[PDB]
Parts: sequence; C-alpha cells; structure tokens
Amino acid sequence: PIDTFEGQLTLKPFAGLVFDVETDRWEAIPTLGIPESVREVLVVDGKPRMEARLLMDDDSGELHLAAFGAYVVGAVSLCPHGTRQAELLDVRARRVLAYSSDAPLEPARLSPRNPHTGVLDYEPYAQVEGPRAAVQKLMLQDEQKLSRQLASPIALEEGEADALPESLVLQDGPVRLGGGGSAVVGYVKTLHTDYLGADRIGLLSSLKCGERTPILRFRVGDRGGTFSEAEGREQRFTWYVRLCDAPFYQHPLAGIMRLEMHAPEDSSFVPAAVQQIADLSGALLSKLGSKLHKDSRAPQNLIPTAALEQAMNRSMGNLELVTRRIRTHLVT
Amino acid sequence: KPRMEARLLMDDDSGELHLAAFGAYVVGAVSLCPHGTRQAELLDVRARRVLAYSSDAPLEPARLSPRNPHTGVLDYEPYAQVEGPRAAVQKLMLQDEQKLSRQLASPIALEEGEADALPESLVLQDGPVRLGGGGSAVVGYVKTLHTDYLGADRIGLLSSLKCGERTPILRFRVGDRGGTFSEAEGREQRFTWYVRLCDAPFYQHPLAGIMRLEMHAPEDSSFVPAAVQQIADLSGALLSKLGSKLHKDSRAPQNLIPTAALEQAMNRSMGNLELVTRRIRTHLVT
Amino acid sequence: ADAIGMVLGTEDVTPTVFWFAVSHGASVGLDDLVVVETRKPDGTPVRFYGLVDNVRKRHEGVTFESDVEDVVAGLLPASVSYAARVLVTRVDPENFIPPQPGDHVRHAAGRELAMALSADKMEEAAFPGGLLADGQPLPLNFRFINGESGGHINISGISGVATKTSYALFLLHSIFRSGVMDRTAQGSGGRQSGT
Amino acid sequence: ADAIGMVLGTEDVTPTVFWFAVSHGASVGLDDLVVVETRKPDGTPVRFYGLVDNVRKRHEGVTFESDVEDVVAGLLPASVSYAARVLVTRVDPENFIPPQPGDHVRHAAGRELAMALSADKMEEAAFPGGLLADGQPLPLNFRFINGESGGHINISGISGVATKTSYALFLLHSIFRSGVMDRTAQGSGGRQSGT
Amino acid sequence: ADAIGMVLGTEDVTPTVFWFAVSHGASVGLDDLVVVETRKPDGTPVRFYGLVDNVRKRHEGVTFESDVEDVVAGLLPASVSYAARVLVTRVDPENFIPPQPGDHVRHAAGRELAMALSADKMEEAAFPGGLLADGQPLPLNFRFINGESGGHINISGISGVATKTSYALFLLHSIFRSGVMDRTAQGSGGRQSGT
Amino acid sequence: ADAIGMVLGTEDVTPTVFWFAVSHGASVGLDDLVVVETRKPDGTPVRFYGLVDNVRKRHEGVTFESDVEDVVAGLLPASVSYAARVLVTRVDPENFIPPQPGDHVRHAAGRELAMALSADKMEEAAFPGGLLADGQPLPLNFRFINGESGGHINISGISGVATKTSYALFLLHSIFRSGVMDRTAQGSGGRQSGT
Repeated sequence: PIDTFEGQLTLKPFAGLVFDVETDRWEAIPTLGIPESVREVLVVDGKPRMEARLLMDDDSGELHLAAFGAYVVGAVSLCPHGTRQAELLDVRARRVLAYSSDAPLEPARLSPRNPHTGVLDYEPYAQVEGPRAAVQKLMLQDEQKLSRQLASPIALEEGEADALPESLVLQDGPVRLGGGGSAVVGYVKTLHTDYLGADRIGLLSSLKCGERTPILRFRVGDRGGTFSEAEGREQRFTWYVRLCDAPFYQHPLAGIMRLEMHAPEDSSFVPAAVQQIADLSGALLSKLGSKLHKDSRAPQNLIPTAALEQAMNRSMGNLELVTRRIRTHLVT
Repeated sequence: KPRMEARLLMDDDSGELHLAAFGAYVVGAVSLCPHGTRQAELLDVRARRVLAYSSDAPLEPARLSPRNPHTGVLDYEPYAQVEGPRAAVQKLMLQDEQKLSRQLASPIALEEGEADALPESLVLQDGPVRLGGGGSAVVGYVKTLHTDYLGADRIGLLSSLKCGERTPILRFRVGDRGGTFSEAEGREQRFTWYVRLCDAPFYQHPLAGIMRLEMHAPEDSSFVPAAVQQIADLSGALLSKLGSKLHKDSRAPQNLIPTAALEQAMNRSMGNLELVTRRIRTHLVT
Repeated sequence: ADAIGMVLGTEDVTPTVFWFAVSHGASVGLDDLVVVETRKPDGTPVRFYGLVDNVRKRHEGVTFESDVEDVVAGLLPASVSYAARVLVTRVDPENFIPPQPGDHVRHAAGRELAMALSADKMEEAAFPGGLLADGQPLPLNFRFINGESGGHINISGISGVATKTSYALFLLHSIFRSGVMDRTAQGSGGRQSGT
Repeated sequence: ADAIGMVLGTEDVTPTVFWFAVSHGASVGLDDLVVVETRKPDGTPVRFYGLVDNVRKRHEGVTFESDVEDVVAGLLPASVSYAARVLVTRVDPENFIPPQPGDHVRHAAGRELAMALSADKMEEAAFPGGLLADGQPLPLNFRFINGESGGHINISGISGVATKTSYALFLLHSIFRSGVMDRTAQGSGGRQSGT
Repeated sequence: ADAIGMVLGTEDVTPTVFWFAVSHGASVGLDDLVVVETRKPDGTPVRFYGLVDNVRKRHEGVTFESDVEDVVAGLLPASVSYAARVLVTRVDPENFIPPQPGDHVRHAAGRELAMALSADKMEEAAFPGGLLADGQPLPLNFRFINGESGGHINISGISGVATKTSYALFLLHSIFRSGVMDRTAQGSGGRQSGT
Repeated sequence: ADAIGMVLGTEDVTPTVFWFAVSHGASVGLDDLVVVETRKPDGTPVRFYGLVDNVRKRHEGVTFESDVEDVVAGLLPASVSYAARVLVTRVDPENFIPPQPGDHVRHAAGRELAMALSADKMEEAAFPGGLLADGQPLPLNFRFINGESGGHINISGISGVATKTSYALFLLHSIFRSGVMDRTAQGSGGRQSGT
C-alpha cells in the first residue's frame, strides 16, 4: 500500500506505452564518481516551431498539405572546473517548407520595409498522413542537422588510452543512428524502460546520489527503426546516474537519469576508453543537476538547457508578426 | 472540458509499476431563444472528477478538509504491459462524452414520427453524434475537415454556394468511423447536410466557414426524413446567427459564440491547478 | 425614438458616472443630455438623467500599432468600439443604485428634457435665454435673476473674439419681450414689486 | 431582515473598510447602513456597524470593450456582479478583528440600529430631527444643542434652492412637540435649567 | 506562549516592516505587541519588538470576484489568508538585519513586554497610567512628568463624547496612591525635591 | 577577506545606486561601508565606495501567500533571497560607469576604509570622535571644527532619552587628549594661532 507521483515528460511521441529494454548483462556495482580535468563540455538542444499550416489544390481536385514550420539549434559551452561563466557558441535560425507531391516554385522573399522570412522547399514523403505531415518529420529533420552540426566540434576518439576527450559534448534524448564515430554522450529522460527487475529496482532506489551504475551492454534492437537496413545490429553502453535524493512526496525513482554511449560490437577498446567518462559523469551531472525550487519540473532538468531553450524562442521572432507577413504574400 | 491534475505511479508489493491519474471533467449547457426575446443563460454546470487506476484495487474513499482544501477521492477502471501515456487521455474524454449525452438525454423534445409535434426544446452537441443516442431528438455538429473532398464536382458546387443555405440531406452508413467490433447492432444510418456561416476571408481557403451536421435516424424509416425536414430549413438561419464574427476569436471562422463563453465557464467551475495539486500532495504523504 | 446604444458593464457603472456604448446608428457628441431606464427587481422603474462629456473610439482586433493599420484598409479583421461617459444630473426618484448593465439609453427631447433641466421646479417663470444643439430652448430661472430669490449676472471670457456684449443684449431682449415680467407680476397678493 | 449578500473576500477586508457582494433580490443603495456578524474562534460573536459609501456593478465574463453588448442583448451567457463598499462606524465589542469572509450581511432597523447611531449613550434625551430611507427616525442629541454639553446649530449651503429656513423651523417645531424639553427637566436636582 | 504563526516572505521583510501569517487558532487584533526570535548565523539570538497596526484577510483561490462566493460557500476549492503587519519598536541587539522569513512570532507577556515598552529605562519610577487590551498595566515614566528633566502632560480630544477631565483625575489618583513619589524621593542625596 | 556576496543584475545598476545579493555567509546590516571592484574592458580597475541603507529578504518559490507558509516548514521547495541596496559615496577614479553585474563585493576594513571616509584628504589632522560597529574609529576633520577652515558644532535630538550632553564631553575629552592640537601646531610658519 504505497502510491506517489513520478515525474515524466512526453509531448510529441504517441503510444509509447511502458516497455522492457533489458537485453543482457546487468550487474549491481555502485561506484562513486571522481571529477576529471577536461577543457570544455558542450550541451546542445533544438526547438521546433509551427508558423502556419497550408492546404492547396492546383488543377487536380485533390487537396495537399504544407506547413511553414521552423527549427533552431544551439549549444552552450561549460567549464567543469568553474573558471568562468557559460557562453552560447552559436544559435542559427532555420525554416522549412513541408509540401506533398505538388512541386511549388519561386523560393524568394522581399521585405517591403519591416518583415523578413525564409522560403525554401522540402519533401515529406514525396491519401496521406494529414495532421502529422509536419509534426514528426520536422523534429526528425531538426535532430538530423543538429547531430551534423555537433559532429564538427568533437574530441578525437581514443582506442583505449590514446587521448582524453578535450571537448566533451552532450545530446538530448537517446543517441541517434547517425553518430557512430564521434565521441558523443546522450542523456534520456523517458521512464518507460525503468523497471529492470525485482532486485534491480530495489538497488536502483537505494543507491546514494552522485554514483553511477556499472556499464551495461544493450543491443538497441527494439527501439531501432523498422526495416532500417543500415548495417544490421548495433551496440550501446548505458549506465544510470542520480542527481538528487528526490523529494519526500515524489517517487524514489525520481532524480535518476540514463545515458547512452554508442560502441562498436565487441570492440574491447572503447570500454577501456569510456571508463574515465563513467567516473566523469558521476560528478559532472551532479553539478549540472537543476536545483528543484525554481523550475516546475524540479528534477529531471539542467540549468543551461532551461536557459538555452528560452534562448531559441528569442532567436525566432514573435508568432504574430511572421504570420502577418506570410498572409500578405499568400494573397499576392 | 477535460482536465488533468496529477499523474500517479504506484507499486504495492508486486514489483511491477502501475499508473493512475486524478483528472477532471465538467459539462454544461446554455439556453438560447432563437427569436431573441432575452439573453442566454447557463442551465447547469456541475464539477465532476475521476480516478483512472489500473488493476491494483485502492481503497479508503475518504476526504477531509483541514480548513480550506476540498477535493474528491475517486475510483474507476480504465482497462481493469499497459498503455503508458494514453491510459488517461483517451479514457477521460470517452467518459466525459458518455455522461454528457446521458445528461442531455433528459431535456429532449418529444420525437415525432412524420408531423406529430415540432421540437419544443432543440439541443446541439459538439462533434459527431454518438452511438448512445438513438431515440432522443439531438443535432450534432462536427468541425474537422478530413472528409471535405466529396468529389470533383461536389467541391466545385460546395465552394460556390452562398451563405445561409444548406445542402440536401444525404444518407450515411456510419460504419467505417464506428468502433471496431462494437457488436451493438451492426451499421446504423445518419443524415448529413452542410451549412455555411460566412463568405470566408479573402486570404483564407474558400472551404472555410462550412460545417457538417449529423442526424441519427432509423434504417429506411421513411418517417424521420419528413420529420427533420423542418430542421433542415431551421438550421439554415439558426447557425447563421450563431456564427461568431470573424474578428474576436483566434479561430474566427468555424466556431460558435456561446461555446467560447461556455468553455471559459468550465475552467472557472474547477479551481486553479496550483491549489488542487497542493492538497493532493499533502494527502499522498500521509 | 430608437435607442442610440447600450450601457457598458466592463467599466464601473457607479451611479455617479457610468460608461455606455453606442450601436451603429445615431452619433453622440459632447454635452448632450440623455436618460436611461432602470428596472428594479421589485418592479419600480428608475430613470437617470445625465450629460455626456467624454467620448472616444478604439480600434479593437489589432495588437501591433501602425504595423497593421494599413493592412486593415486592405484585408484584416477589425472594427471600431465607440463609447462615451455620462455624468448624471439627478435621479427621478430619490435613491442611489447603479444602473443595470444591459438596458437601453435614449435621448431626452420631450418632457424628459424638462426634468433633466429642472423645469418642473421652475414652472411659472421659465425664461428662455439660450438654445442647445437641437431646437430646444434653455430655461433660466428668472426668480434668481431678480430679487425674488436673489442673484446677479456675471459674464466672463477673453476680450475680443469672445462676444461678451452680445449676450447682455440678448438677455435684455429676451426678458423684455418674452413676457416673463408680465407672468411673474400676476398672483401678486400685495407683493412689493407688482409692476 | 433577510440576508442581502455575502462578504466579498477578493478585496482587502481590513476592519476599516471591506467590500461585500449583494445577492439577487434585496437591492442596496447608498447611505444604507448595514450590520455584519462574525464568529470569533473562542466563541464570542462580533458585530460591525457601518454605512455604505460606494456601489458598483461589473459585467464579469467579457473582455472586449463595447464589442459584445449587442451579442449580450441577443445571444450570450453572462452574469453581472453587484458589489458595494462598506465603511464601518463602530464595532460591537472593544476589539479589532477583521470579519471572516463568507459572512452574512443584513441591514437592521430594530435595536441594532440604536448602536449604529450611538443611541445607547443617549436615552432620556432622544430627539428625532429627520427621517431615514425606511421607517427610521434619526435621533439627534439635545445635550449638544443646549448648554448641557455646549454647542450651537450651523446650517450652510447655496441659498435659494436649499430650503434652509424650512429645516430650521422643523427643528424648532420638533423640540417643542416631542417633549425633549420635559425629559431633561425631570431629575433636575437643583440644576440651573429646570423649566 | 505558543507562537501565533510564521513570518510571510512573499512580501518584503525589511527590518522596519515585516508581515507575518497567523496560523489557525489564536486571533490577533490591531495595537497588539508581539516579538519574534531570529537565529543569527553566528548563533547569537536576535529579538525584534513591535506592535501590529494593519490586519487583513484575503480569499485565495478565486479567479473572478463574487461570481463564486456562493459557490465557495457551498463547494469550491478556496482559501482564507490571515495576515498582519508589524512596525518594529526596537531591536534587542544594536544591529539592523532582516528577520528570516519562516520564524515563529509570539506575544509578549512578561519581561518581553517590559523590554518592548522600554521599561528597562524605568526602574525607580514605573508608573501605571492605565490598562492595556490585556491584563498588563502600561508603565510610564514619572521623570518626564515632574521637573527633573522638564515636560508637562497634554490632553486633547473632542469634548462631550470623550471624557477628558475624568482621565485627568485618574492620573492624579494614580500619582498620589501608587506611591511613586516616595520611590523617587528616597535616595535623594541632596536632591532639590525629596518629599 | 572572502566576498560577502555579488552584485545583482535584475534591478538597475546605475552608478548612483545599485542592488547586490549576499551569498550564504557573513550577514549584512545597515550603514555598513562596502567596496566593489570593477574591471573595465580596456584594463583599468575601478573601485566604488558606498554604504548600505536598505536591506530585505524575500521568500522565492511560493506563490500563494500564507497558504503554503506552513507547508514550507514541513515539505516544500523553497528558499530565501537576501539582498540589499548600496548608496555610493565616491569613486576611486573620476568617472561614472555602472559596475558590471557579476563581480564580487567586499567590505572595507584596512586602507580601503580610509578612502571611503575621505581620510586621505584629511591626513595630518585626523581627529577621532566616534566608533563604528566594528573596531574602526571615525575620523573628524579638526580643520572644520576650529577656525582654520571655519565651522561650529550643533548637537540636536529629543531631550531626555537621547544623551545630548554626553557627546559634548566626549569630544572635549578626545580633543584635549588625542594630541590633535599639538599636531596641528607644528608646521606653523608664523601662523596666527600656534599654541
């Protein structure tokens, strides 16, 4: 007889249910974290937007859908030692047009006096998925170029002990299939893969804050895209980290974050290379853990990303004026 | 209007997590005189809440207010692995639609065979007509446009019709949109016709301002079509007055004047989201 | 007479001063006397007599000023919101309650004009000495001009452009030709001045 | 004296002044004194005596200025709120505890009115010099008027329309015909004035 | 004495003025003396002395006023807030720091009341010049009344209703009967007045 | 000496007056002199000397006042926000730029205290006549007390409780015993008063 509230966040995905990701080799060895000297750590994020939905027919008699959505990515530079404050490395404004197989033209914009906008072309799936023609692809495109943008600033990959990561990077959500060689770290937030077992949950709730679970091997099979046919089966390294002791009213599972680390199959070199990262993440995220009282999502958040996401909303203009501009262009 | 207070998650000596929610829903009605003798009034607005818990069987349905906080302790069975995020978002809307039809089923004008009696008190429901209503004299209006394109010629005439007139009554089998494996009686029959409220803005699509209505009728009755013939002419001018002017609301066309004021009344009927969350938080720890 | 508009409810409708709106129709200026009908729940009617002094319009539906002002001319959902304030002169019965927001307001041009300017109080000696915007003479209490109740006349204003001496002659012309002195003379009862 | 409304708690209800909302039915006008009863935690009831000095109605439920009044008249669900300011004159017990929001308010004309006008301290010399809105005579104090406690009578205003002398004669008429001269005469005890 | 509540923190707690919330139970009225303890980070206690002179109640949990007061009475999630302001009299240590929002406030009953009224400067001449709201006399200083440092006693107020001579007699009765002159006269050591 | 806090940025940081926050640590009172270091982008350092006069705390994290005040004591995410204002006395160089929000501020106790009280301008004749909260004497310009530059002494305050005559004796004791007159006597150069 025990009930409590558990923090969770989900806006875009639908029918995620609650699953079981357990594949092989789970062990119970709680190890404390030790800080390590690294020059810089990068946290990146993206934000989608929807300007106006479109619906056109051109001498065909069948309707087609389009949208003027926008997406902006950005990164923040942090020094773990704490010599100076953070700095926003870059924030660039980009927009997309997602139209069905109709082939519009004239991708030009002219500001009469005040307003400016970017017009371009893109192909969502060349009946059709009407409402979701631009809610799932635009996010997919947003994370596609975000990884490409993050792939340029990357610490040199080490075999076993070749070189320490000079500039660490951090990505939201699970690690994507695109990143296979770059030294990247991802953090997930969904709690749909939490209950590992009877004993595993007992130790997970009882672990003290600041320590990390031992590295486990995952086959990344079920979550992989169906009929991907990229190379076959990949492997990921995962370990849990705790940021806080969780509020008394909140569920004991609160404050636990799972991280991903893509590794080649049976490489036996990367596990020795990312061993420092396993100890590094013990104290890095503890400092990066958002203190509870300011944010509505008291756990399960970071200080820079909260300020970063608000920065993207400033990068794009107000929703009213951009809609006023595109409305005038449509009639003319 | 549905509401979500706080999502729950419990495990009671089982080792497998279970979910629950403390959502809320409130229904309401507004009474209008089409002639325009007096202003509209709100007939009733009642506050109701539900608890949607999986197969764990909680007990003790007791609530006590120390001084200020009032809330309702509840129970219901959503589906008695399990649906994680959508076990309380599609459920609570479904239950809200269930009792709303039941509440509306009490004030109903007497059904007429062919010309027995005119509808004394007309009613109007949001969205398509539900499967529950089979005998009551109800009229439903939908808003979504996923069935707009009837054909090459139908769209041409649909855009060219002037405001205030209605399309002829058509027969639908309502079988595809019905719930799978419903096994109630099979395929029912509905009567549909389009009504235009405005001439549409120059910039906006010409199809804007066109509303589809439903009228559930028995199969090949041949009496209801003569009975609802007056409603077909009645809806031509009734919805024209109800149409909201295109400068107040953000969704300027495809809307109604009283529903905007009505939906805001529901949000006032329930308290602020902050205080109710504060009360349930204190009850959980104790 | 059709009602000009409706009494507002968003602003305060305090019996001293209350805002009201004007429907599309007859225009409302400044310093025009209007009367509003108020129906108490018990059943007794109440009338409020007052004059307007502040009037305004506001363009609703536009948020960014002067950025969509030209857009409204070409294509945009926008309208106007015409409103004005009323300063009540006096209430027909003796009770101070706020007028119900939602009842019509109409101008006073017949008898209702008389109670607005206290013409019932000054009935026997109703001396006209001015005209309003419409064809309604303004009554002046001659009992105050003369020594029956006491008082004098004081005309003030900027010299030159303001025609000061024209008003003194007009009042002199009106007093000596409207027969006000003849009317007040009757019912003397041995009064001091009955000529 | 049925209940007329509820003590509004949205605005500050400091013991000096507190708003209250009037329920549909019994209306409330200006200068109509009301009494509010409040229960203290220990068990001692507390009553407030005060006269209203400001009333207003707000058409709650709309936000666009003078744009939905035509809609309200024709078809819209809305309600009006009747709120009135109350300023207290004196409290029943000698303590300052603000009234509990959600109390019942009622205007009283019986014994409760005596504490409203400080009639407890003046019983043998009660002087009716005027009438209130209801069948309520306002008791003045004859001690201040005469030399028992010192004081005079001062009447001011604009001459003419204000019938000053008529009220002065009324006070003189009421002094002689109410027996107030006789009541002070009894129990003279050899005082200076015994006639 | 159990604490009557904690210190509000949503409003500024500047050492001159700090609001405090009163918990359920005891009620506080205007002109009451209260004290608050404050743990300095160095560990030394800090005490504030002051009197309440502004109390209020606010109805928390309502969006639009008076449209749910009847609903709140029947069934609705609402709240009542019982707050009170304090003007500090003197701080026990000679420093000015803000008290921590979240500290307990309690009334003064014994020596704390004396320290609140600066009675520590009155040891030979502690003069009861009346009674407080509770059963503790207010001690005044006879030195400021007599001619040891100069200074008279001034009584003001409107006459008739407010008895002024009666209180002046009460002060004289308290001077002669309490024996404060004897306590001042003793230990003269060549004082000008010792009788 | 560890920095007490940091300069805020949400409020204006105008060079005349600027707010600053205090980290968990040494407390900050009123009328305490502090100095902040400012680094211009070119490289020249700037120091601002000022005294605090307004201090406050605010409970952040709670929205509904006095509804969750008790909840914070038991279980709630809440903290404090301790801040104070600085009135600058003078700037070490001669320029007026706002201090950069994000730089540390520290108390002045050594030489930095001297420039705060203009001790460099009055060096030869530094007459101590008062002590601050800590063990730092307050320098008085004896050149202003005497006729070297002109001036007098005027002690004011409420008679009685305020020890007025005690300050005159203390200054007389300090002048005649600190050797201020002896120091100013040297370097006479045939001055008018060299004794």
